[PDB]
Amino acid sequence: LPRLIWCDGGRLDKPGPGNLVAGFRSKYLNHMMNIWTPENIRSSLEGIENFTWLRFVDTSLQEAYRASHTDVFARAVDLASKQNRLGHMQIVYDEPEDKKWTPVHALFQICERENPKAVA
Amino acid sequence: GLNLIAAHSHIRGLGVDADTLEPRPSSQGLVGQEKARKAAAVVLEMIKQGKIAGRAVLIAGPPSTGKTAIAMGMAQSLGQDVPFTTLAASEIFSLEMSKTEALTQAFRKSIGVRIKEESEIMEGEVVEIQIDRSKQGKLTIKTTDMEAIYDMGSKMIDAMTKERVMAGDIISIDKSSGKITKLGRSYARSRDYDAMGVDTKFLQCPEGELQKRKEVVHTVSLHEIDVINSRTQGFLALFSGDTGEIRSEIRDQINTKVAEWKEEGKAEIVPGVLFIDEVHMLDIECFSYINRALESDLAPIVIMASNRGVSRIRGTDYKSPHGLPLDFLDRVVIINTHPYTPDELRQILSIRAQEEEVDLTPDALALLTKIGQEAGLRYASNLITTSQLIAAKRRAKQVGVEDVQRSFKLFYDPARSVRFVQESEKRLIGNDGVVDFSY
Amino acid sequence: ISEVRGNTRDHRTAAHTHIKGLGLNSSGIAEKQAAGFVGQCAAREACGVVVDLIKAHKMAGRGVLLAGGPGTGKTALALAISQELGTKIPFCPITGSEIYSTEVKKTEVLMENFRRAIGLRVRETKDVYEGEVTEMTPEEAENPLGGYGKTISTLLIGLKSARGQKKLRLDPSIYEAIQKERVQVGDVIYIETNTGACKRVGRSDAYATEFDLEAEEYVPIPKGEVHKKKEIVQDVTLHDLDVANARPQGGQDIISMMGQLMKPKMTEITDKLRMEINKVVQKYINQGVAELIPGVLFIDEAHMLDIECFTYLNKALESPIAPIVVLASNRGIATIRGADDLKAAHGIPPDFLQRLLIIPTHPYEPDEIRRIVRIRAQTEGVQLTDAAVDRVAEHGVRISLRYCLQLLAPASILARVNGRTQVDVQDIAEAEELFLDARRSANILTSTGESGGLHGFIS
Amino acid sequence: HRTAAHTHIKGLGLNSSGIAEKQAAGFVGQCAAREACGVVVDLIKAHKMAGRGVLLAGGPGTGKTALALAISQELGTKIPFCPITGSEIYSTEVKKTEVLMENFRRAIGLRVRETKDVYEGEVTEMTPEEASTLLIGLKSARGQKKLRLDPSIYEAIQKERVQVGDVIYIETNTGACKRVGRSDAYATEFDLEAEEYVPIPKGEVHKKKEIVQDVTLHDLDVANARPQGGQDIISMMGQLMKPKMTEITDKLRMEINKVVQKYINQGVAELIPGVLFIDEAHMLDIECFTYLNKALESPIAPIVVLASNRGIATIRGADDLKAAHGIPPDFLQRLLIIPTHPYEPDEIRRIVRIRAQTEGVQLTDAAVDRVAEHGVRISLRYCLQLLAPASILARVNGRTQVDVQDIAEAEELFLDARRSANILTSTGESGGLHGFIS
Amino acid sequence: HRTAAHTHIKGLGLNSSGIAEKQAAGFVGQCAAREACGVVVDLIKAHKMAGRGVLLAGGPGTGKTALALAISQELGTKIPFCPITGSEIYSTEVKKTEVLMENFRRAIGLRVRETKDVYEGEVTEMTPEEAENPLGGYGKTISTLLIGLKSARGQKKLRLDPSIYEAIQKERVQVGDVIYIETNTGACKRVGRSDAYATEFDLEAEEYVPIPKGEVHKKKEIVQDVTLHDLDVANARPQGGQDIISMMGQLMKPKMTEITDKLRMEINKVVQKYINQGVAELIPGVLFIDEAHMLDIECFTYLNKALESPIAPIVVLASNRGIATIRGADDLKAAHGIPPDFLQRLLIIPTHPYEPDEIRRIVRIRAQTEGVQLTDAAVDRVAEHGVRISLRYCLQLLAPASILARVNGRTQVDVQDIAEAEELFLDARRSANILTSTGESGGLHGFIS
Ligand SMILES: Nc1ncnc2c1ncn2[C@@H]1O[C@H](COP(=O)(O)OP(=O)(O)O)[C@@H](O)[C@H]1O
Ligand SMILES: Nc1ncnc2c1ncn2[C@@H]1O[C@H](COP(=O)(O)OP(=O)(O)O)[C@@H](O)[C@H]1O
Ligand SMILES: Nc1ncnc2c1ncn2[C@@H]1O[C@H](COP(=O)(O)OP(=O)(O)O)[C@@H](O)[C@H]1O
Ligand SMILES: Nc1ncnc2c1ncn2[C@@H]1O[C@H](COP(=O)(O)OP(=O)(O)O)[C@@H](O)[C@H]1O
Repeated sequence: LPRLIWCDGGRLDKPGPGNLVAGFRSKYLNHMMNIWTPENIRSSLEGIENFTWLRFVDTSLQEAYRASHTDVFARAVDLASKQNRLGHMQIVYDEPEDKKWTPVHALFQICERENPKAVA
Repeated sequence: GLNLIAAHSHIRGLGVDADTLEPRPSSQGLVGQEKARKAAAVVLEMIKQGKIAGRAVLIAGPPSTGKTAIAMGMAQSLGQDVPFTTLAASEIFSLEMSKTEALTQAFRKSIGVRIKEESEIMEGEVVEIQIDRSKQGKLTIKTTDMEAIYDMGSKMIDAMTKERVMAGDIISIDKSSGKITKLGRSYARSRDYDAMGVDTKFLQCPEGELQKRKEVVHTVSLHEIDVINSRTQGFLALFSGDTGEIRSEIRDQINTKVAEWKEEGKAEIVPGVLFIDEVHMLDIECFSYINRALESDLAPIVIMASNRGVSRIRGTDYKSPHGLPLDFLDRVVIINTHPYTPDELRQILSIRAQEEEVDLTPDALALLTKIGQEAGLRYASNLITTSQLIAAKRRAKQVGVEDVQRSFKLFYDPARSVRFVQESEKRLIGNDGVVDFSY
Repeated sequence: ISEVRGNTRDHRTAAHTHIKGLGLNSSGIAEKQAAGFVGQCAAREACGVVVDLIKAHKMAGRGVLLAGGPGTGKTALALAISQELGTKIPFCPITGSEIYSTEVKKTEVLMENFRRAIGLRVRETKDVYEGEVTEMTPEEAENPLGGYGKTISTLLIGLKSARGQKKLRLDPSIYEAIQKERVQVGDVIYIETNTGACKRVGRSDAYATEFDLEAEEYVPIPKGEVHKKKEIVQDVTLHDLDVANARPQGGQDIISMMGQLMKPKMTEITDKLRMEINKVVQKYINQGVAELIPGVLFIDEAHMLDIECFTYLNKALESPIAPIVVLASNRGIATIRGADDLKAAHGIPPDFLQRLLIIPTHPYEPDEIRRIVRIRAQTEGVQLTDAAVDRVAEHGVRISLRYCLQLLAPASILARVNGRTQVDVQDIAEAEELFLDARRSANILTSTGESGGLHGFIS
Repeated sequence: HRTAAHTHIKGLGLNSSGIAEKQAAGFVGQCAAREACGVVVDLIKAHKMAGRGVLLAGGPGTGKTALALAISQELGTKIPFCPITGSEIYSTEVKKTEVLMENFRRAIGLRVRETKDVYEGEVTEMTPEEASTLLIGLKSARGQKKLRLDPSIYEAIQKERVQVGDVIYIETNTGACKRVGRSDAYATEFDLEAEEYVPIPKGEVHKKKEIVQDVTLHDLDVANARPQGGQDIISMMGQLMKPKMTEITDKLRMEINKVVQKYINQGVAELIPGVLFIDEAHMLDIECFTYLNKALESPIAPIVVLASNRGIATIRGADDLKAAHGIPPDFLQRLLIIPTHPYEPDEIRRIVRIRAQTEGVQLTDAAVDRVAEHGVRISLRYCLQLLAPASILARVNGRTQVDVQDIAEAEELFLDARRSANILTSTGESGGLHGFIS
Repeated sequence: HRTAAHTHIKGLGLNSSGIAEKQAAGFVGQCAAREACGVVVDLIKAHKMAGRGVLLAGGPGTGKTALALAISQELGTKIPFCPITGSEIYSTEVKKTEVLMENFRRAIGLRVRETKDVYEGEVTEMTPEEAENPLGGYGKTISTLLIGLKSARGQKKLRLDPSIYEAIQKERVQVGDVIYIETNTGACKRVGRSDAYATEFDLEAEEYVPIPKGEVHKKKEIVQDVTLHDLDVANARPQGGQDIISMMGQLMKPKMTEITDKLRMEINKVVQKYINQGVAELIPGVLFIDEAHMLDIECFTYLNKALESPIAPIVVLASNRGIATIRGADDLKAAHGIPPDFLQRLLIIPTHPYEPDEIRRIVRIRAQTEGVQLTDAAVDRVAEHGVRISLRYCLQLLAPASILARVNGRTQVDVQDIAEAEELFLDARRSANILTSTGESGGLHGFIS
């Protein structure tokens, strides 16, 4: 391939001289006008707004943002660090007194909090 | 703004007396259709009271008889407080999932779970991070109105390191989860550097108290809880689609837990509406599923619209009224919308001209009403915009009859077009492909 | 955190909420009206034997057909069967339409639901120690190993629960779990005795005030005993064993973890896997450590199944482990969905129909319709004058049972809107005029769509 | 430049009053249809109205696509014009109603006026300021400059393998940066190295230029639906990992509309609704028109222009229903319909002369006559296709211009479908050894 | 060893002059067709021709497939014989014309000399060396490995590229192992432990192997047989590198892909280099498309272009059908079920029914092939079928009759054991009579229509 294609702006995503679009488009489509950036999410976090559920999914605005920008491999590496703490709660918060307790910010992770795999 | 003027922008509610449910001859943009509006208001009452699960209502009538307009008015009058899933039947023919799953999802979308929550969020501009090792540290945050120093635990200093928090950054800490998020940097630091990275954005400093305990109401679809439980980060599928034929045993768990939340009073179940437009584009396999779908306690009220006469059901070769199975129609009550009188057309065309900010002369509105009688509501409506633009081309103050006449000359109605198609049949590609291109 | 709502726990009413059972004597004879049913005494008695067939663990792979016109209570009877069995026995309802997945062959979708209808009940003992860590403390060994200088013979841990605390002496190998898990004093942990390892739930919320900021949520002290030894009974279906074997969930490698980040696409589970699952299940049944609890696969609108589904069901029903199948159909004599040259009764192939116990459901007399109107009204909470009852029941004779039941709520709205705490003829006469039946609407169509036209219906 | 089928069409050729000139902008005739298209142009440029439908209806070869490309040029490059055929929507990736949604949002533009501060120079210094901040020195032939770099743009500079003596390109505010090469002042640092040596930049080290950036609402969908470009490297695996289309939720597109309106209120972005043009609308099926019927009611939808050449024909996906244009009568009520008509012989003469001089061909008068005769008796599209072959034939006879000889040769080398059908009828009379296959 | 429909066929049974011996190599008759198949074998063995088409035409049971399998034996093992049915062409993964191209290139073989350039030894040292990267976030990276390899002829120390250390690491190599390193691919194999310190008391179930004899660096040469399709698949799904794409490409599920013409064309350039380098022999073979009437008009129209390729195998079609509707083209009927366009391209070898004495001969060849020792009256009985019934029904009776005879204690099959076989095991026609007579009316005991 000629460098005119492979290096000097025939790759639309690669910013530089000639490819004047890619530098603007990367900032605005991935950050400024990107719904997953924390400032945009924070404006949509109540009532009927499209991120209302994010209080009860266990992710923060930072983790949601990360998970929307990193690829499946990078996200899977991040999963390797985490502890399945909702599965341990299933062993401990058993009884009627425990009310099957769950942290309210993890309320919607029903199938993680109730799963035979942990008990078995 | 970004909302342009649409066909139903003038529809602002259902236009009934909230006491008697009696419609009035026009209000909230609607005109006529009184019995249909009264019936829609009776349905809207049992939507809002919410106890009656899984009723099905068909709005039946000719084209341009307010079936969609009444569905819009019902959604406006229902407000934002209740879910209103609006589904074209064409949307169910998904390639990524089966039609029954696509119906199940639309059903699940229409039941809200409502939760009210108070949580401590600390938000402010970072002034300094101080750290000691011998692990402990201290954090200074300001608003426009406060500054304070907070002791940070070891895990909190690690989180600060992982997030690369500097001074001049805006951070939020949800004290309930403990996780930091970085919102950006304070715009005061706009001069701090000459060049900035792609992922950096400036903000106004947070205002008021550093840590706030706002009370917030949350309403989420049952469909959202499903997709969130579909996979480890299923919430991303709420936006890309990108979801399977979700396992029924997941929904079984979710329904059981949402019942616990209602028993414990953690949540209020808010049953809403599914409106299936052009429901005659579904097929025999959809309809037979919908029969069982309406059996559930968690079934919304389903509204649907059809303009079909006696017509063949899809996925079969026999005909039936509305294009729907009689086995299905047995479970339905039907609302019928009628044609409009010239006086009701005259009103609707005035409402459209107001919404489009077009100043019709009285003669133009009269002529435009004749066209509405002779050529249909939608065509006369579409002449309003055309005559405004043509009037502007002559710099006219008001739309005169000559601007409607030229609009009528330039753009054919459906009947005049069908006449043109019949008159030129040999110059047009026939149903057997024959054409003659010559003069 | 969440602001609990104090309001009354009422319930929504659906088309079957009035049905509570089959309404049978201990002799199995149907009571003329009971448990929400009116009539169908034959079909209720037949379903009562089917109920006793299911509760007796001799049954495998029997078939039932509920046969009768629309509106004749076949779905009501299936739900009543389900209620007679209760929650401890699986009832798995589907339509024939749900079998046309895009994501696996439809014989897989049917075999999944076939195995969903088969339950397994496993009893095991959970045996743990749990608490907030009150202490960790090494016991120095009597005989230290040369060259190490440190040698611990025991690690002691204090665990407190809400109900007490215990001094716990643990094999020092737990150091590996504690150091990896980063257990600290004031953390909530459990010790499981089948490994001797430990897992950390979180920090005890007694310490939630240790700092102005710390980056973890706290968890309550365990409200049970410090030591749990409990039998635990696990509800399992055989379909759960299919999926748990065919897509393991906990795998810590990149391909597993990338897998669990992407949609959990169904797969055409092999018969080799299912047949080995059965063999290990039958082993544990013979050990007596598990009960098999076969339940009901109910397929409504079973005439939506095609001849490929029916021919697979032949093989499926012959399995030595299988639910009962209950079919419902209303399709007369009709063309088989996948065999356009073949017509048969119920839309069921004659090959397959010979396997089923057919139960017919008949129409309703005018007096039964009236009794159903009475049962439905009190279930919706509507209350009617007797002349309103008779007017609703008359539409039930002339039009349809379902239509009359659907008039109750609209008329109740109009009554209270008119200030009346009970519905009367004046409201029924108005509900019936806002909300047409299919026939009166079909007449409007037949008159208006006689041709093309500007205001015509589209044919 | 190349000459395609429509390159003679420069615009609608309307008077100041909006009346069509009988021959202007490379049109001849269709005056009533050009005037009607003029009002559609005004409708679009007013940007007041969502989702109005237009239909172009008339025989094949009557200029329905000239008119659609004339609109596209009356709107100019600013306003998005998105052309498709009705056959394009049968994607195998996603349901055809999703494909229609994506095409509606390609027809709505968003304009950002962006200032680019570019620093391009030889890296004279790289001084890490903290232990986060970098200071970088850059030099051109015309001076040197220092910049304070945020740790983010620093690590971008550091993820690229920039070193002192390298030549780099930086965009100050986008945070984009590129290593242009190694400065050739170091070209003799070794006698061979695997390195690319470039001259020092010879203009200003700093440039400021203003670029009016255009995106579309679909671009915002795609960027927000999934990680794009260098965010997703594992896409290199293909199969499951490649960037498949997915059936975007209206939750996403509604939440995108919220964010986009925010930047309109800040005055950063200008919204520009445009046009979705669907040619061969008769290739749409009953389920597509059923979707279009709803989608045209959304507050954002572009103006939709449709073309059809069908008479009364069955609609696709419902052979039981025959309708004019092949358009369901349900949906036809929603459309402003513009008829197009056949051309007079004298109009064919004028179109032949217009396109000849656009292909650069030049004709005798008798050569115009004979070509125009084929236009009347056979087809306008046939007679125009004669022009290029006849020019080649004249050229190889050494002639400067096409004459009757060169057309009478072209018309015998290159038959129309009509005479070709006559050959098929005479020769495919039987399935013999030299017969056409029936 | 197991006996199947064609185990008696050994070849075409031709003379050196190319005339057919009337009974040879397992055949009886078809002599003109066996002679035509001989000239096709000559067309294949003479490499010069590409993309010639042959059609074996003839009714079912006339030995068309026996002829094709006989060709496969006259060509021998060296030449690629690639058999498919027309029903194998409808893949769910890739378009059916992809499967045709894969089979066209599977029918062209290549024998190629390959030099493998390798290191072999006991690992005696292994010492990684690493760099502290700038803050990319993934931390430190191994910059190189130093590894010591010991063979019988002394030892060598290797400073490995870290890409090769990843092979060493994923191979779980340790000090004291014996390893093979292949410098062609950077790939690694742990051969075993040394036979040094080969004490018994490992739970690890190690294979201790002797120290490699010879020099620690070796350059062995081997001859590889591959098809063109093997190269296509290797280059479309790369897996021989140590790069991340090759690595992950071994973890992903294998799937077929619509390999482009662009790739196939550029592999022609690569293989022609091997020819010009003298390291490869091109050996074009034959594609047998059995049941070719199960192809469709898109398959046949693709085969036009595919056969015009400047390299293509010989294609042998077989069809058993008269004037029949072309599949995917219900408007078009033609002989053999082959489009009239495509039939013009082929040389048709028509194939004929057998005479009664040929059936007798085939029955005796088939009987002794199965080891069924069979009396002459029993032969005559079986050969009354094949005349009155299909030939296949004769051959299928031989095994039941053998079982019944041996159950009756006989050493050999009498007429009685066939007459019992005839009764237990019906032909299609007698069963078709049972249907029409029992299903003469519907009922509980009727056959289902
Ligand atoms: N009663 C009414 N009052 C006001 N506007 C109406 C009324 N009926 C119809 N319209 C308007 O006329 C147009 C066509 O009616 P609509 O209900 O959309 O068609 P359909 O009956 O086919 O659904 C829309 O712009 C709609 O808002
Ligand atoms: N015998 C009965 N007693 C009480 N309610 C009945 C009876 N039969 C039917 N119903 C009710 O009337 C309606 C019609 O019965 P359903 O089972 O839906 O008919 P189908 O089996 O044809 O679908 C349902 O609301 C059902 O609950
Ligand atoms: N009004 C016109 N004036 C000049 N040339 C025209 C006109 N209409 C069509 N043409 C020419 O004839 C060709 C055919 O017109 P086209 O729009 O493609 O017909 P349709 O799309 O209706 O089949 C075009 O490529 C163009 O070059
Ligand atoms: N000429 C022959 N000599 C010996 N055996 C034959 C001959 N022709 C056919 N057969 C055998 O008869 C059986 C049927 O022949 P087959 O090749 O299957 O016919 P077709 O393929 O045309 O249906 C096979 O066992 C085959 O080996």
